[PDB]
Amino acid sequence: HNFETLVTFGDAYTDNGRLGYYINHGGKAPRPGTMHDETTTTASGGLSWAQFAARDAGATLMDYAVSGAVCSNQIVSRYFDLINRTFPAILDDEIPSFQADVLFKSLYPHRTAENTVYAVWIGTNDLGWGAFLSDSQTPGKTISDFVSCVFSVLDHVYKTGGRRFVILNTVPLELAPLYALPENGGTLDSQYWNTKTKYNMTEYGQKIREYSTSVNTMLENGALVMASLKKRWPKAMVDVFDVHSLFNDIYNAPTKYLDAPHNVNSYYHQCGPAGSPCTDQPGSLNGYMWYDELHPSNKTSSIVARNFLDVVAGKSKYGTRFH
Ligand SMILES: *[C@@H]1O[C@H](CO)[C@@H](O[C@@H]2O[C@H](CO)[C@@H](O[C@@H]3O[C@H](CO[C@H]4O[C@H](CO)[C@@H](O)[C@H](O[C@H]5O[C@H](CO)[C@@H](O)[C@H](O)[C@@H]5O)[C@@H]4O)[C@@H](O)[C@H](O[C@H]4O[C@H](CO)[C@@H](O)[C@H](O)[C@@H]4O)[C@@H]3O)[C@H](O)[C@H]2NC(C)=O)[C@H](O)[C@H]1NC(C)=O
Ligand SMILES: *[C@@H]1O[C@H](CO)[C@@H](O[C@@H]2O[C@H](CO)[C@@H](O)[C@H](O)[C@H]2NC(C)=O)[C@H](O)[C@H]1NC(C)=O
Ligand SMILES: *[C@@H]1O[C@H](CO)[C@@H](O)[C@H](O)[C@H]1NC(C)=O
Repeated sequence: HNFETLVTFGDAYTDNGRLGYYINHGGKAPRPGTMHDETTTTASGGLSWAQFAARDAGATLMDYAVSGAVCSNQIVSRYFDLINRTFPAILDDEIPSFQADVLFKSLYPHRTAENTVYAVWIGTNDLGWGAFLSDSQTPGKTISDFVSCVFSVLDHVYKTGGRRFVILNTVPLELAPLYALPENGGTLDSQYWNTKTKYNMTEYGQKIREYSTSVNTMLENGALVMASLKKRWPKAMVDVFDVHSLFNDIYNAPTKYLDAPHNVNSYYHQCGPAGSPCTDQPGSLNGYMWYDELHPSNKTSSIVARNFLDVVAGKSKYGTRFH
């Protein structure tokens, strides 16, 4: 592997302990020059993709992702009672933490353009219930403004000297049990959407498919325009990792990717809409695409990580490379 350090921005799909730091510190971020304590039990039920990727590459992981995060709280935000403030966002919280940290040799002893890879995986929350899916954003903002936010994340990284960028696109959120119909293994009222069954679930599910696929088109063509034509990031490399297609591939051929029982339309950890009580399914978590109705399992996460390392090597059916 041709990198020593992996720096990640995102939400619970990536978070390896940083929301936990905020909860344990009254809603304060780690002091600059410090990182949160790492956990090996994430929203996946185990390691996140970033942990699998760093461990296989022999790289240091600097994981700024925060469970619950959106790209920009100026676009859309959600209040988190346990910290008495909004869930942290990438531009508002994660990037400012990273901008201060790179000044400390104790955290970044030898960060170069060549030896550090920067990845962003964001949009599951921005496009979902309580955000764009319920038209809860800042009035007038659109999903085009979310896509611009992702490129603004890369601008901030670029200005610190970063040059090797990976955008992970949005998953097929209509196949997450939170958004799927119950006839297809979807939740009834969920801990993440406790009034789901009062809405037209068919219409909301199709809407989130429209939003996710549209964001994915805009991220791929926007990355090519900005990188290759407008030279927005001179001497940078920008990969788009089509994790939407990888998730469709797992869903369509689970005997190729999962252990028994090769389950893609249900979820391992099944909680009532209060968030408790919860029962775990029988069998291995390695037999389930989804740990809960919104979060991919640690097995799915390990598949994302192996394909991510192929994208960074520039040899993936799921990677498109722009410079
Ligand atoms: C909750 O939310 C859901 C999702 O929005 C709502 O369900 C949608 O309702 C609309 C009606 O307003 C449905 O459209 C009708 O669909 C029927 C059946 O065909 C559809 O499904 C077929 C089976 O798979 C599919 O093959 C069809 O596709 C072909 O035909 C359409 C023609 O519309 C064409 O566009 C395609 O290219 C294909 O050739 C189609 O998807 C259909 O018979 C209806 O026809 C009437 O309307 C058309 C105008 O489009 C007109 O030509 C006809 O003369 C006639 O007037 C109409 O298309 C839609 O399928 C539902 N979508 C889903 C995903 O379920 C639901 O109503 C909401 N409920 C509430 C309470 O709000
Ligand atoms: C995902 O996490 C689960 C839960 O920790 C791992 O499975 C456990 O693995 C241990 C050791 O093999 C077993 O004793 C447990 O019975 C397993 N529990 C469950 C719930 O399956 C699993 O190995 C992890 N997978 C990956 C890819 O890391
Ligand atoms: C929560 O934050 C608000 C707004 O910043 C503040 O005024 C209030 O003191 C806080 N409330 C609690 C219960 O901590």
